[PDB]
Amino acid sequence: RSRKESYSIYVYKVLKQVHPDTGISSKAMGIMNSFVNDIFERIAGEASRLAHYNKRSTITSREIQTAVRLLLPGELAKHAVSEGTKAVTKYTSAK
Amino acid sequence: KESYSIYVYKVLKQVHPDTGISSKAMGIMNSFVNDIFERIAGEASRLAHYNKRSTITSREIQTAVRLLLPGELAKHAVSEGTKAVTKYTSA
Amino acid sequence: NIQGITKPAIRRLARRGGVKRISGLIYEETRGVLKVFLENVIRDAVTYTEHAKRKTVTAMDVVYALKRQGRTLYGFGG
Amino acid sequence: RDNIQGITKPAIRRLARRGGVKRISGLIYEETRGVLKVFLENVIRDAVTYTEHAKRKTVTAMDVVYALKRQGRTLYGFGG
Amino acid sequence: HRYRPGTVALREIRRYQKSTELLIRKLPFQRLVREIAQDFKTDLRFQSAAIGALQEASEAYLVGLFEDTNLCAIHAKRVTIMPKDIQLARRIRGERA
Amino acid sequence: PHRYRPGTVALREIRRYQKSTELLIRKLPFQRLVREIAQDFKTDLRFQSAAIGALQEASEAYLVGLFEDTNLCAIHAKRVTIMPKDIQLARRIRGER
Amino acid sequence: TRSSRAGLQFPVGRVHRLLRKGNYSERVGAGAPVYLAAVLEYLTAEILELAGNAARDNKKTRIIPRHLQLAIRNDEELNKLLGRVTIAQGGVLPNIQAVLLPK
Amino acid sequence: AKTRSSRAGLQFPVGRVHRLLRKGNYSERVGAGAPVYLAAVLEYLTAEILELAGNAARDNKKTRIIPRHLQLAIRNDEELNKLLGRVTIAQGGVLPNIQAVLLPK
DNA sequence: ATCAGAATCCCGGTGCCGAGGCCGCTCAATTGGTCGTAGACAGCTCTAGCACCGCTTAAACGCACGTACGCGCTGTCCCCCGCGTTTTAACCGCCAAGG
DNA sequence: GGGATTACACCCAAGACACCAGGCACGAGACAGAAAAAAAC
DNA sequence: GTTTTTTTCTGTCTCGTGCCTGGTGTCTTGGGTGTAATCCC
Repeated sequence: RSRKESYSIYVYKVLKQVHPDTGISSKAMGIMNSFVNDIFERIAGEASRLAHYNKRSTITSREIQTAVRLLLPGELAKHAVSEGTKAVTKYTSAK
Repeated sequence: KESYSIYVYKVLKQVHPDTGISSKAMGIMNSFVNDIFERIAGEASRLAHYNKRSTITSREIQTAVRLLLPGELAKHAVSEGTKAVTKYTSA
Repeated sequence: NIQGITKPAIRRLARRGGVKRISGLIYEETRGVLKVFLENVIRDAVTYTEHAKRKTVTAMDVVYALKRQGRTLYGFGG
Repeated sequence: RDNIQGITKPAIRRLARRGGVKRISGLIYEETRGVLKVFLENVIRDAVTYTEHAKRKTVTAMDVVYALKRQGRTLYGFGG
Repeated sequence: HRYRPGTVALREIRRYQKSTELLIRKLPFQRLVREIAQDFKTDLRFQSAAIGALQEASEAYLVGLFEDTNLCAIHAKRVTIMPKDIQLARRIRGERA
Repeated sequence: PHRYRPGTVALREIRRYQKSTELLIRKLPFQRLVREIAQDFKTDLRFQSAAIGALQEASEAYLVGLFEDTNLCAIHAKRVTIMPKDIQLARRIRGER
Repeated sequence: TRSSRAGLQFPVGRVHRLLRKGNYSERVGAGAPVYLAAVLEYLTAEILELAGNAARDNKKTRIIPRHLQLAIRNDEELNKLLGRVTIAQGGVLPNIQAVLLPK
Repeated sequence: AKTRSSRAGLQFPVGRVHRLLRKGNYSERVGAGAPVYLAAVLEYLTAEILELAGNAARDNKKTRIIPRHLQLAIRNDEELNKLLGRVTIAQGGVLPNIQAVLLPK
């Protein structure tokens, strides 16, 4: 039996965080998995173009930041950059 | 940082051998060639990752050229590619 | 053939579009544009399955062909 | 300042004529200016962001090429 | 007795903006897709989920193109659609040359 | 004199501008507008001229396409006079809101 | 897990694996997947938060995809993002041109 | 024939393309026939479009191809126009589109 | 306005079914340890981006003025809405005669 | 009944080094070419 | 207005070389498919 992938449990937990009293359909969970897929793919393609228009092959978080604020529209993007940056601080401040 | 200029000159002399060209015409042509190369190559990389094949042979390139260009161009391109495969494979 | 498209089907298409009043030649014009749409879609879908070396077109290949026409659709594992 | 008003009516005329437009109404020009402005807003925002990660205080032609390829309004001619 | 026209159509517009269920039902749509699929390589089997995908994408596609065509006709100082309206909308999007 | 009730002027200049090759918007005011928009997100940025020429090229092409579909909207409107909501309908269909 | 060590909810190393097998670069840094995972996390938080409000509207408990399409089509920046996006069981805006309403 | 270009009888450098594939982060490995195949496709595309370029430039008694020639030759094609639909050429312009409602009748 | 009456909304009701809990696995994240060069950084050099001005001139602006498409209106004529009537695509229940 | 899994085959790319004539930058002189301006329709 | 038909003066382009750098010949080895058995849905 080949082991297949999903992101269902993760975003499921996130949904339980932001709304404890809320159910969901299974197809919509698949939709959100496809959503994460699509956003990830556009980001990664912008990362590869970041590489080739920078002639470098290392990926750091700075490239991810500039990729996100290339793709996403402004206000949403800056909030997301804030969330990611504070997470970078909280992780890399410890181990 | 190489452009494809004399390649264009030799194609041109193979087709309309009494024909000049401007500089920026060559620039647009090389822009064109790079765009086409990038689109096909990325589509082939999609073929690999959508098909879990760890490398790319010519068959992937054939089906990608099918996926990009429409009918007449596609069939003539498949013909030219297989003829090149044939003559390079013979020697 | 193409005439399996009923008149009230394209009428319902106007209704979910929200369109009120309907002319005559609309029907055959609709069937034609739908045909060309499905032609390009299923052509490159069968191109995907040709590379797949398999005798059934995958839903995955349908999804990726929609991506290839810039028509990205979620929902069915894409 | 006010270079948005540097857009001239005869330039809009010339663009309509190569655009093939015959008859020109009078309520068109500032609407045209606003659409052109929003266009160039998104364009130069993305180009400057590409140059932000470039760590060079000067934006190149290549940058604008890459940014407009990102919008899908992709233009040849200058390499990229 | 007889109702006055235009009313029932808009009432069912308000009804048909609600359920996202598929408008064209299955079997004839499947036959049409199979018949067009016949002329590329002979007799290919199909996943039914893929058929539902084709059905979904086709119906949403046509609904949106209807929306733009309807707004074209509203601009055209009229209420009823015309085939030339579809030609105008397609000429803006760029399917046909 | 030869005042000429109209028709040859506009269409003749269309013939001239479609025989034409080069730009129409002249350089300096467009450049200054570019720098004013540029002075809004990061200050004090320098530029090479070819970038600005590409910007001018794609700008005029963008507006040419707007004018073409606007022209066909007007022709469908049984008019030759353009309107603003023509352009609004054209950008509505182009998905560039 | 690094996600817990980042105090977040998306698995880092799965993403680090997928970055490797995507031919995305030659080498992969340390905390770039953390940043990307947090980006994903805030995105899905915002989306499904509006979806939760959409369920609050209809007084539904389980999310139907119609809620998702509606919440996409309401917000501005999200709809400009997902302009070329459609969803099965999507539907559209309940929208009527009042010039076609009767008098 | 020492060079693979002479071994293919073509005009493009193949090992160029193979290094482009290697310095592409495209696949992990690249076979031997794919770069030749793709380069042949490229060479066909060049010759095919330069045919329409040659006729379109010859339309105006000018030995040199200008960008306006290229845009004309593209828009006068059908497959290339649906190819280059999202595509714009520098110094291009568009076709003569004089509507029939405009000529003095 | 205004009543009658279609059309729709909306409230228990029950049922059934899949969302979600749950639980025992095992394989990739981890943990730790070992080379290594890519890049963060210091610093050199010359280009080009910028600013400025003088001279030239063609290009814009304002107005004079007719004028003619845009438009509001009109009459008209026709042909889609819709409701009714069969009616046939579709999926269920009976005659064939051959085995 | 064909697609999914696996397994044994085989076989030539990756590299790693050794040998190399082309590839392009720069110039030159020529050579296709835009316009000046008669100059018809 | 269109367009054609003379010089002219004229900008680019093709020839012309030298420097060089990537392109080429080939073994080992390995994994990456090639193909075939089989379950299996």
